[PDB]
Amino acid sequence: HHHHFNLPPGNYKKPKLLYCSNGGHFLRILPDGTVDGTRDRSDQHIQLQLSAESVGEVYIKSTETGQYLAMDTDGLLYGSQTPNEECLFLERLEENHYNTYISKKHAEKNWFVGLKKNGSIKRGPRTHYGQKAILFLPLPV
Repeated sequence: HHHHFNLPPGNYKKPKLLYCSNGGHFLRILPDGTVDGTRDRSDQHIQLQLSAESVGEVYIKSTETGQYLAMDTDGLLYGSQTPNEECLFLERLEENHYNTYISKKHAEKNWFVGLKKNGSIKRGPRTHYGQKAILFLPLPV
């Protein structure tokens, strides 16, 4: 625990869409395990269920495929078929408004879940505090 502990309000009772203000893309986990972002609100792979394993520590799962959002050893996001240490994220409030997700496994290096303006996933090392890429707003499905 070497990070602040400002947590977002709201809960995990219902699924959500993770909207990235950077380019206005929703986080998407495709059936093949590919992760990206899309602006198409009618997409069936943007509905995500978050669950708290510990206070502030969550899994982010696709309701359509059951895949878990995860970040690999080189900082790339991917969809995992089963839950593992690369699937846990530190969900925190940011700028008193947005939600950010830091890779628990790579928390010491501040690797965040993040989408570039063109909708492509940002690599762990390339993310950092202060970018719009890491800022999410969980919206109702």
